[PDB]
Amino acid sequence: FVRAESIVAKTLATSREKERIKRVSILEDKKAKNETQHIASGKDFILKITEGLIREKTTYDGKPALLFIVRVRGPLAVNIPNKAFKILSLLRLVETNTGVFVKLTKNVYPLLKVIAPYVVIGKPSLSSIRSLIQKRGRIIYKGENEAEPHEIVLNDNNIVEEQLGDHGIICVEDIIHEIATMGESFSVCNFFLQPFKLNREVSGFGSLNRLRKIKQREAESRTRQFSNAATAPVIEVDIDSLLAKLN
Amino acid sequence: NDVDPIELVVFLPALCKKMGVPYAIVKGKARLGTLVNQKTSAVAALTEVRA
Amino acid sequence: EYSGIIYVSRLPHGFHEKELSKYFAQFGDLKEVRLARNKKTGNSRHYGFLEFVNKEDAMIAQESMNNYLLMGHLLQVRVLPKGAKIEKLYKYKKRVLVEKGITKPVKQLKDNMKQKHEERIKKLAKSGIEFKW
Amino acid sequence: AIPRERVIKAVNELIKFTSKPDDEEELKKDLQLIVVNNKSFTGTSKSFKLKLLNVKHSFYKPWKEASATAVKDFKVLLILKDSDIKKVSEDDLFDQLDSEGIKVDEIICGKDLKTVYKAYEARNAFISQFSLILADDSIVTSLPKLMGGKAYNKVETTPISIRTHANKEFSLTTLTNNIKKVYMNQLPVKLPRGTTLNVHLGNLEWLRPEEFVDNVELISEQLIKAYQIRSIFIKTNRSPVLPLYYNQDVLDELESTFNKGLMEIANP
Amino acid sequence: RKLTRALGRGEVSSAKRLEENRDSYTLDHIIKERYPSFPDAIRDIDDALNMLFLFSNLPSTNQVSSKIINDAQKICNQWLAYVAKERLVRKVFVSIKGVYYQANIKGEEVRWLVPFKFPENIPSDVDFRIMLTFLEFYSTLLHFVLYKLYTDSGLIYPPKLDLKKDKIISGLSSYILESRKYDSPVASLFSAFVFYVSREVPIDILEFLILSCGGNVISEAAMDQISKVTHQIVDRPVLKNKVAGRTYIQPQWIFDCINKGELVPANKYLPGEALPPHLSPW
RNA sequence: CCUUCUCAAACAUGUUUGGUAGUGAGUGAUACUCGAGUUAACUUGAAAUUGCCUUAAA
Repeated sequence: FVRAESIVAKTLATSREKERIKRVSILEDKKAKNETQHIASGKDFILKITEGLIREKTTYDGKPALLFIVRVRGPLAVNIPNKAFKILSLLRLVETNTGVFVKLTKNVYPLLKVIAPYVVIGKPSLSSIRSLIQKRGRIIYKGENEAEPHEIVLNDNNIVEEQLGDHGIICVEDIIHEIATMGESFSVCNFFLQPFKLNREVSGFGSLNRLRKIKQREAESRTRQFSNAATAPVIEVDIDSLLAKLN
Repeated sequence: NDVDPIELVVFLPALCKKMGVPYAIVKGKARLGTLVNQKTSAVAALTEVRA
Repeated sequence: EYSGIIYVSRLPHGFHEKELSKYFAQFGDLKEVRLARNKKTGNSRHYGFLEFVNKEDAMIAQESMNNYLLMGHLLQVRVLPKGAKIEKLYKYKKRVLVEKGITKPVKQLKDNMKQKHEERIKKLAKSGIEFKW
Repeated sequence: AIPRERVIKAVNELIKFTSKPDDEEELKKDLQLIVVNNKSFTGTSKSFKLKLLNVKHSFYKPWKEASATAVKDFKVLLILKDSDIKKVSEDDLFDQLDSEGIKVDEIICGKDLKTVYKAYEARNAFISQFSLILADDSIVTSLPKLMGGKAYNKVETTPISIRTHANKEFSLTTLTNNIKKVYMNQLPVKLPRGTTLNVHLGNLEWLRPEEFVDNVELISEQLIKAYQIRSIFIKTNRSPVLPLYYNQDVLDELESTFNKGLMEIANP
Repeated sequence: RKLTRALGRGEVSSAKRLEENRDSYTLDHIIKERYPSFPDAIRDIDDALNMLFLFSNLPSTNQVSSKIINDAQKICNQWLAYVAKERLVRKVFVSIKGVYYQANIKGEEVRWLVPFKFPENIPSDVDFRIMLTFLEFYSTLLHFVLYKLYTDSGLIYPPKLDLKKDKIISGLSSYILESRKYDSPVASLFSAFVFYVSREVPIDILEFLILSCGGNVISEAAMDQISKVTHQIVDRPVLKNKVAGRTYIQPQWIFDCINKGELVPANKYLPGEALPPHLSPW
């Protein structure tokens, strides 16, 4: 059975999400034309939240940056709109506990503004990148005797040498180098790597785990903010500590 | 509703009706106890509420 | 006596035609679902009608949701008498404004506004309001 | 712009029309300025932001000094941010606005609006009792959902934005300066999506006819440089319109980075 | 049971207080009962080291938690830092399963296995609860042994770690060891040597071996985040231009020199020539 | 049984510009601009009978 309260709550939340995405899209069209006489703000803001918590709202310099994007569960009782679903599917974030690397530029900022309530966005450090690749590194590889390809771990450097060696990538360390430095064949390496399947920090349904879930929800509510303001800064959190808990 | 001995609340609906007090019979003295931080509670009352 | 027609009122903001259909198809098959909406703005008038294939299903839905407290709204559900087919409840959209053409030439419309000003002057003179020109 | 003798005669005639010998003894003595534009004022976009027109003479001080014999007396509401509501108190406004005779009865915030006055009846009862509602320009954009659409059907209940932040921090001095400026020098006007715009100059007993003449002349002189107006009228309630302006030349004005980002984030 | 009662009643603050006002069991008395002698503990820590290095390499799952894995990695890094600083390694053998190290700790030969930094798949067929119980016991035992070893050497236990070096390369170099000649020739090898380890080379293995047989290591991988160089350790089929003042070699030279004890001549170890067999030291 | 655009630039604490699209129903006066768009102010329980992604899981 389905309750009328659940139906109406889903309807209202989905309508507000659609309103937010529509306003963001209108602002982004105005910014793309870049000559509109009437606009609230015409620049990109980054809200870095660190730890009792401190938030710095800076501008976006415009230079490319490296981001790690983690798909988290979205707002409650919200049917995901088509635009956000399209961007998440293109980013390969169809399911939660899944992470990707993104090269952020001026044309990447509006997509992050659109998909803000469904992802945690951070700046990954070198140690976190290396731990992520050496701990959870998977590829879709087609064996010569295999009728259909399957997903195996990134265990052999010979496979890397025979798939990306022509681009100049011989090993996992070279993949790590290109991902970290945002250099040549960054897209090639980032799509050779499968999306990273992280494990949940709190799992189970005993009393200890339910109390830990309560604490985790409290912490996430304190950290993450839903501005719904059509000019909201992209929020950057401590992805190092997040990946330390998730891996 | 599940008060034993029942005489402790058997007069309460009639008293509430005579005094014009809105009342409701609910299932669970244990539920009322969780309301008032007790194991059980035979009754609960809202007297003054916030704006 | 009684029909298979249900009148619902004191609806919340999010309760619309598809929501009512999805909720009451659980109670039974629905011939038609309509919602009273405003003509110029796309806003609900907080009431509507539904029609069950089975009047028994309509009566069950009424005795189920007659006084249902929902998001601060105490819903009201009535079973309509025999007949009274639901009609003239169009799903309006949000209308918009747009400037049309003006076939009157500039000279004609300026002359018309000057004649209107003269008529205002005549009205002021008739009223005993001594305004110049 | 507007002839002084013409506007003096118009104001004298309108004040003479009321004093020929319910709410009939209160609403029929309100002076209104009608401005008729060639095209739509704001355009195709509905506007809820009130335009502030700055004048020489005070407008709310006569309202306060005349509300002593009014059933609905003069009231000012101040709206501030949730993080800013704890930095100020009623003494901090009294000591800074007592010199000019400015009093703020109630200060609320968005949390107060969303919790205390969530219900429509309580919200209407709270909103309708104030005559000048001022809001921080930070929180003014959320107010169509908080104060509702019934609060925007009147000029006096439509919120006014003020600049309470100086150098990206809330400043009591800047707040008081903006409040004083709004109270003394400027007036609120509703810009419509049509062509007919209404300005409430106030009551006939609030100010002298000379003050009304000076205020309306300054309003016309500012509005001419603001927008290309077409016609100007002065009226009282239940009275016709007295024209004051006529011009001709303003009439003849009648006659993929999204896909770039998708390409950047997609490999094939 | 009482926490379940608090959560069921909806008293979340009381549940938090109940969770805070609890004390877990410890295994120190069991450690002292089972190992009356520090040499006995030293002669039994081999399986403990193997299990800890295995569990420091796994990814977090539903059964194996990030806190447990991070604690195991921390204690493994402490052990590696102590061995590197006291310069106690004697034998190294790189087999396809992993790297077998043999170090002389207090006159006792201790051999352990370290897997490579690759994502090994979990069989989902093993008794993980039994293995985690063994991991708890091994962690307590190695805490006791590491405290005794650090205090005997005259160092602070536990040593503080450097946050920036931890965020650059999370290895044994992040733990700086503070206080308050070695035995020839394995420790004396690579003295006044600076090795530029190239990107393709396993940095943890090479750096630990060199630092245990003391020398300086400059890592090409660590330079990604942003003169005195003598040797450069590379492993590539095609090498670019070489500086005339730097000796270029392959990682097997380090292993063979460590197992030989002497300085095996490097003319046989070149990037463009075949290597001699990597013989087992046992 | 969800929870609301809580702000920006530019010049010297001041000045300018931009940012706000609403519960429904009803009463009403009065003028203005080409069946359309505006204009004083009054009522009401959140009122009402029909204008063709899934470990927020069992």
